[PDB]
Amino acid sequence: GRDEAGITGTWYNQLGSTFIVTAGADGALTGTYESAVGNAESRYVLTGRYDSAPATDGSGTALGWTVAWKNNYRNAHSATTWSGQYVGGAQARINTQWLLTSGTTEANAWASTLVGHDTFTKVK
Amino acid sequence: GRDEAGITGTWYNQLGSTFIVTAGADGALTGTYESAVGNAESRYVLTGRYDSAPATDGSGTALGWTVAWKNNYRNAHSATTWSGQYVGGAQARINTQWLLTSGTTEANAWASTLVGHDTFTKVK
Amino acid sequence: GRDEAGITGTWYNQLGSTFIVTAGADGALTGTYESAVGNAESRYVLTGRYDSAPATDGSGTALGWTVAWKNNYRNAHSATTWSGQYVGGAQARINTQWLLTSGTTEANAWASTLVGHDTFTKVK
Amino acid sequence: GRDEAGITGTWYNQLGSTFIVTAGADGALTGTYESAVGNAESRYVLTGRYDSAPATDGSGTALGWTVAWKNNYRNAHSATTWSGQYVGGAQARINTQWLLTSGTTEANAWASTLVGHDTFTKVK
Ligand SMILES: O=C(CCCC[C@@H]1SC[C@@H]2NC(=O)N[C@@H]21)NCCN(Cc1ccccn1)Cc1ccccn1
Ligand SMILES: O=C(CCCC[C@@H]1SC[C@@H]2NC(=O)N[C@@H]21)NCCN(Cc1ccccn1)Cc1ccccn1
Ligand SMILES: O=C(CCCC[C@@H]1SC[C@@H]2NC(=O)N[C@@H]21)NCCN(Cc1ccccn1)Cc1ccccn1
Ligand SMILES: O=C(CCCC[C@@H]1SC[C@@H]2NC(=O)N[C@@H]21)NCCN(Cc1ccccn1)Cc1ccccn1
Ligand SMILES: [Cu+2]
Ligand SMILES: [Cu+2]
Ligand SMILES: [Cu+2]
Ligand SMILES: [Cu+2]
Ligand SMILES: [Cu+2]
Ligand SMILES: [Cu+2]
Ligand SMILES: [Cu+2]
Ligand SMILES: [Cu+2]
Ligand SMILES: [Cu+2]
Ligand SMILES: [Cu+2]
Ligand SMILES: [Cu+2]
Ligand SMILES: [Cu+2]
Repeated sequence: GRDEAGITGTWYNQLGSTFIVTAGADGALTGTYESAVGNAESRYVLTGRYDSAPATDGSGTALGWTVAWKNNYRNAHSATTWSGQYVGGAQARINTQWLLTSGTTEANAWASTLVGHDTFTKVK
Repeated sequence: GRDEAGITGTWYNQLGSTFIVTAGADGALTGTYESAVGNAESRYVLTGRYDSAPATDGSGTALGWTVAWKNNYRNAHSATTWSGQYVGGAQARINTQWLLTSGTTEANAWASTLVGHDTFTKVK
Repeated sequence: GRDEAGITGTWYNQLGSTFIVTAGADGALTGTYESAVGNAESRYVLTGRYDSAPATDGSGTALGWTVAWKNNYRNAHSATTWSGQYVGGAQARINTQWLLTSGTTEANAWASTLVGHDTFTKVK
Repeated sequence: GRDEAGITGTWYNQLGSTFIVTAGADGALTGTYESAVGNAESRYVLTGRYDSAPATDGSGTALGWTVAWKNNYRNAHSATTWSGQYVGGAQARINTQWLLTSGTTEANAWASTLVGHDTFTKVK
């Protein structure tokens, strides 16, 4: 992976959540997520994918991952996906948008999905 | 997994894309995705998560998954995440919204992400 | 407006909501919206814009509009924007995605915005 | 309008775009938008709505607006809607998410809509 070492590690977003990830040579993302907000406590499993051979023209590295909000402590009957790009450098960043879908009845499905944006950095 | 057997299998969306998934007892989703549209050919690896203990009140089962659009044939320097819910029954469905992020330069990052919605069924 | 007459009128979405709109020659959209779901009763003012000189290559006509969910009956302290395209023909459609933002405290702002998709037709 | 005076004026986002708006007592937003990026030059008409009687519990004020990207100079056959909330104070802000839909053929409609997020301030 061209950015395998740049992506692997601990990241933090603007909410104070902690994203712990390992980037595999094959494009895999594996790790844990701890949300500072919402119906969440402690760590949750995450899995995702990244472009392991990104362009060399200065572009970011596309990636995404999922958390289902069930662990041994809580189950919020919901899943978030983050879709974004890694941008390397002295101030490396992962800039994302996300979709949080909750399980709902059919009558409430129109209101099942929140959208937002998180920026992750190696400090904070 | 309460819906492990309902989710595992081959699904098709309204574009004619093919989503092949296995739901594990631990909440994992693993499989392949073949898109009928865009800069894509043949199968791509996917990974994701689902709620393996959903509510029993008639609500759907939250889930999500990621594809990075690199395989042995092509690399579109992009990743899609689908966030949604599985709804079981004689006409089972997976209803999703998705975010497709491309690696971009910083100057083009404002236009990095497409959004849309796919519905998957067991027929088509 | 090339599609002024095609857009003006009463439309209905998959939820049973009623979208009453007038397209002006200058690109304006004006009318009322009645939602069949959520914290809403009776009609709300809407305003928006459309491309009054669309491409002639078979493409749809881009448009968007806003409703703030305050009227003489209720105030849900929220606003929805629909962004989409009009597609003319015997089965005319307006295909949209939407963002529903609620006023929140700063601590809850991460969960302020719902996303979804509505399809409007001239029948239903 | 409770925030009529707070909203009316000139705002700037993180891209350097200029949002000039008047908030009416009736909930209307009217003004012009100038984008620093994309297929845009000079000012475009905008219209939208805001909650003219927001909650008094510290919550933001919900609002939204639309620009169709046609003016006397250019027509990009597209429309953006911004959905967000105004947050008053010494560092007032309008925090938004947006959907940019382009007119497309049916075959390309899956890729018609970009999503992003802009923050507007009274300085910059
Ligand atoms: O809260 C969660 C799980 C944790 C999500 C944290 C998000 S992920 C994106 C963002 N980035 C982060 O680092 N943290 C946050 N899921 C339900 C969200 N519900 C609302 C909500 C908001 C705040 C508090 C409680 N509920 C929805 C709901 C739908 C139906 C019934 C009930 N509730
Ligand atoms: O096309 C892909 C990969 C395949 C995506 C298929 C999607 S996933 C959601 C939806 N559901 C499906 O089953 N299929 C589709 N990624 C790039 C999208 N580009 C546009 C695009 C659209 C159509 C054709 C070519 N390009 C973006 C781009 C950003 C910068 C430079 C260049 N291109
Ligand atoms: O319900 C509304 C106004 C009507 C929206 C109808 C939408 S517009 C898109 C879609 N298309 C339609 O035709 N109808 C619907 N706004 C608040 C949404 N709240 C959830 C909600 C969902 C269901 C019932 C009550 N609340 C949010 C909330 C955030 C904080 C506190 C409290 N509530
Ligand atoms: O560029 C525009 C109009 C200006 C949008 C500025 C946005 S609004 C949200 C954000 N906030 C701002 O202040 N500025 C920006 N519309 C087309 C976007 N196209 C891509 C694009 C991106 C960059 C340059 C040219 N094209 C799409 C396209 C779809 C089919 C064919 C062709 N093109
Ligand atoms: Cu909740
Ligand atoms: Cu390349
Ligand atoms: Cu972003
Ligand atoms: Cu492309
Ligand atoms: Cu439960
Ligand atoms: Cu949907
Ligand atoms: Cu509500
Ligand atoms: Cu043209
Ligand atoms: Cu759509
Ligand atoms: Cu363009
Ligand atoms: Cu109130
Ligand atoms: Cu935001």
